[PDB]
Amino acid sequence: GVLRVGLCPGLTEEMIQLLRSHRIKTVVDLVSADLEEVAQKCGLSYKALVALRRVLLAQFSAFPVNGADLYEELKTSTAILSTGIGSLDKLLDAGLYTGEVTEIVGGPGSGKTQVCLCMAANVAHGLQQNVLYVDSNGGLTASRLLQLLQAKTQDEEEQAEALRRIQVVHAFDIFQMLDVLQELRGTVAQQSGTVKVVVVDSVTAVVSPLLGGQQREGLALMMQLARELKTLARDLGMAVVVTNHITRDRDSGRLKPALGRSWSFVPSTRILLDTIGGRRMACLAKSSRQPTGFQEMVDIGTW
Amino acid sequence: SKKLKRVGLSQELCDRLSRHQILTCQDFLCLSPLELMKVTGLSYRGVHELLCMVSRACAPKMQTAYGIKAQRS
Amino acid sequence: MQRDLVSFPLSPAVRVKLVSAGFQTAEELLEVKPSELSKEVGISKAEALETLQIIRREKKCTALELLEQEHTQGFIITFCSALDDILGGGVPLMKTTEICGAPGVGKTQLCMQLAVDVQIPECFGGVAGEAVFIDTEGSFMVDRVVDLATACIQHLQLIAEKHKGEEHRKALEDFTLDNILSHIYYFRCRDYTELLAQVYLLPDFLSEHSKVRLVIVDGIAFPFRHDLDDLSLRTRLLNGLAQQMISLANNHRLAVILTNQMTVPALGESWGHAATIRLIFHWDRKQRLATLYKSPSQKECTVLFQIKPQGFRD
Amino acid sequence: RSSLKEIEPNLFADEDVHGDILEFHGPEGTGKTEMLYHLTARCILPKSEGGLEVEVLFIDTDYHFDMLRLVTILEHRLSQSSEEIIKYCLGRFFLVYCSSSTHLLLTLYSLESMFCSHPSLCLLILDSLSAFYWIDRVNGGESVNLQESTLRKCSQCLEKLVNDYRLVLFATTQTIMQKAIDYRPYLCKAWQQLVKHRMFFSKQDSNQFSLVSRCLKSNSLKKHFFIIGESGVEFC
Ligand SMILES: Nc1ncnc2c1ncn2[C@@H]1O[C@H](COP(=O)(O)OP(=O)(O)NP(=O)(O)O)[C@@H](O)[C@H]1O
Ligand SMILES: Nc1ncnc2c1ncn2[C@@H]1O[C@H](COP(=O)(O)OP(=O)(O)NP(=O)(O)O)[C@@H](O)[C@H]1O
Ligand SMILES: Nc1ncnc2c1ncn2[C@@H]1O[C@H](COP(=O)(O)OP(=O)(O)O)[C@@H](O)[C@H]1O
Ligand SMILES: [Mg+2]
Ligand SMILES: [Mg+2]
Repeated sequence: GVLRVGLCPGLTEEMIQLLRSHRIKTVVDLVSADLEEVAQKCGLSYKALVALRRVLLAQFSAFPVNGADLYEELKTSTAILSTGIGSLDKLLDAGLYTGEVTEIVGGPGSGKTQVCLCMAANVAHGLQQNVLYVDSNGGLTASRLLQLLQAKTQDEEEQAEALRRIQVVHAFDIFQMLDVLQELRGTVAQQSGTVKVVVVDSVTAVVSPLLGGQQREGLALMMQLARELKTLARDLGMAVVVTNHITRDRDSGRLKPALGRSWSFVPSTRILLDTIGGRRMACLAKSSRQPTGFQEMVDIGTW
Repeated sequence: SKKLKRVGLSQELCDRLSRHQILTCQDFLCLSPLELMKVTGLSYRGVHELLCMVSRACAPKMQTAYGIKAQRS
Repeated sequence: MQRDLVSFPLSPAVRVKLVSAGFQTAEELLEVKPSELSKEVGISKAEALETLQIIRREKKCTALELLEQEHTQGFIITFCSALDDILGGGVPLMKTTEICGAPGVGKTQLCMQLAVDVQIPECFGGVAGEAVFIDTEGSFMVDRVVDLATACIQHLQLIAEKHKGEEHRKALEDFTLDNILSHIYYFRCRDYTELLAQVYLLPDFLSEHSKVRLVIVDGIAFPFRHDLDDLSLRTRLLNGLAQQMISLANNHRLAVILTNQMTVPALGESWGHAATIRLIFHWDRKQRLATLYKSPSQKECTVLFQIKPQGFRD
Repeated sequence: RSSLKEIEPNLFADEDVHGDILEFHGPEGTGKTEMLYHLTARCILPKSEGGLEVEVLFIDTDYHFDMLRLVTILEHRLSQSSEEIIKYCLGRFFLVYCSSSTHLLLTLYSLESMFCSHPSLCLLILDSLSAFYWIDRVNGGESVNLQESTLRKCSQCLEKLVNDYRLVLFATTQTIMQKAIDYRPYLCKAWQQLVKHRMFFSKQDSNQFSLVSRCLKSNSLKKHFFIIGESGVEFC
């Protein structure tokens, strides 16, 4: 960011003005610029800048993680969270994956919210893990969540306890949704069981109004929302699940995910839901571990 | 219908709109709040203040159904 | 945690100036004073004051709490038992309901019936709220609502003595025709711009009128299917209007009724995702059928309803 | 170091070492990351198996690296799969997460310390350079210099990193904008000058992928067909 006191120990405000005087205002400005020239120009000690460069790099630059360390860590950290639909967990290779943004693309009434609730209901009860359902279309209905939990468990209290773990937060504009994810990300950083599943229903609901016209700010907000989802998923190790609308291609005339081509690179795993009343087809439109094209029947009434 | 000069917007704001071929309430409203943040400058909840201000000049007058029955008598 | 300045609803002119000055996260600007922010970024004092205000400003109700909210905030009954059963009890609050159908099927009759049904007192199972009628096709007939209101009063007074209790009859001391009509807010939107303008002024309108428990947009098809040939613009306006309606219903705790015209429902494919609840009113051998095309709480099903002079009944 | 044709003979049929920067382009699901895993596999697998046994740095700016997928590819390519061997093979793999262009830029400067201590680190992955394009473009306003200011500084740092330690940069970019071989360049001209072989990934509609590679020095186009199975990438 901007060179200021408290950004690094030993960084006095007196020299910060001196660095500004040579058009060095940012962290990348100080690191990139030749410090030997600045040390002579500003009168600042060269050993100080070299020490100042190292501490700034050690604070703002990500550090490489060895694959062996990451493999052992992800072995006991990543969790395959069952969606409660045995005919879909087979498609997802035993279910959802933490650390990935899973997208559930489909048309209206294709079961996108319904499968998301089952993911929320199963994680809330079966795995006893809290869920943050960020609904933008108003899809979540607490009666349906109770109805899903009633089928799984007949205990009066366990249904309420599972519902207690599902945190429903309503965000209908992009900035509200960005605020919720950032507020959640701060909550996880400051920590009682934390949030393990984040369900966004739907991303296309808030991003589609942004898209349109010569402005590219909608794409930036989309990618910033995409960045927030992936920071929640990969950094915080929670199974982020998002919901997307379906659209027909202008040229090829085939079903593709909405929010343009830029959003198509966002999710690690994508599930396509299309009607073949409750039977649906779940086609793995995008996967990082399984072939794309496999489709399995998914019935809503079995859940 | 109504121009944006008579809505209540400032000369600086109207001129910034006039550079982008926006002169009526219809053109202003058709643009999404996000794309107005660059055409009109300003920020979200500041454009919405305009979006509420431009709407306040081209929105229907509330009529209580008792008044409609009363005016029909 | 560092929050990118793009994620904030800042002015794009200001955000570029902030980035060009090196500020790229929210936490950088928090320590900066407003006037000193202007010196270091070049933005005006008002913009700097608004920029810091936006960053500093930026509920989490559990599903159990929302279950009690949905139970306490009752569904808006449609005066038809079959239709209410396949909707959980009626039109759900904090949600958007779409009434799709061919012309002449009774989309506006349901809306005008729902306007009276909102004003049913809480002690009678209603929400005891008020109705906002954003009419577009000009189908809002006051005389028909009077018949709907009077018939609703007669039905409520028939249930007001089978229980042999005056405790309910206290609630029916204000349900007179005077209050029913005086609580129906009618907005005759002619063009889509006027309709879109009223949607923006609705959050401010409902802040003043907290009693409003129903917003009726009858219909969202006519303004956007007349005097608008740009389909690319239409799908942007409807998608933008979709978030305005659902946010309005959830924040103000009311129900939004949208009526389409069958073309499958019109207004494009992306409009199917707009409304959480979709009801398709069609015809079958001169008998009206109500099909639940899309709902996250009820399975797809069809129920029989008849539009009698008494109102929207089974 | 090792020749490019010594890394993957199929793509680099001709003789084409010591500072080559290559670009992967194409839509989603077209095998860009899966090709990196094959490139990662042939570098981090032992010389006994058939790999080059050299270290690989992955800059996952897109937050899409699936470690279990790489383990799945690595164990299939190993004749004798074991927890010890998969550990040693991944011991030569390094992963860095960059959440923003400035974070990526500051990371690249900090990488100078690692390469001076990791001589065997030969292959560099930057999937994907197009992750922060829209964030940087809007933050830059209408001035093209401001939009590409952070990316250009990364590219100059990349060129310094590649040409100092004889690296091979397999930076990948996404086809995020429509057609003008569907390729519409959108990154800074500083990055464009560094690309020597840009390879376009396309998906045939099921499991067969086509890869068109062009050497910008000679402008020679050759089409490669590969299938993505459980073992990774196999060329047809
Ligand atoms: N309790 C239930 N039992 C059986 N089927 C149900 C139930 N609730 C909903 N459904 C089915 O679920 C369908 C809609 O599911 P839903 O998940 O809302 O689709 P969707 O893709 O999310 N629509 P959208 O809100 O635009 O995303 C309905 O049409 C019903 O067929
Ligand atoms: N085990 C597997 N067996 C067969 N095919 C697979 C397997 N794992 C992945 N695939 C396929 O390999 C394709 C390539 O994936 P991937 O390399 O992530 O695409 P991509 O170009 O990187 N899209 P992006 O993430 O935006 O870069 C996927 O789309 C799958 O269809
Ligand atoms: N008083 C009444 N008696 C009998 N039928 C009525 C009465 N009022 C309305 N209807 C029926 O209800 C339908 C109203 O449809 P409506 O939704 O209001 O118009 P549109 O479908 O064009 O929007 C009409 O087709 C009419 O047959
Ligand atoms: Mg939904
Ligand atoms: Mg990839």
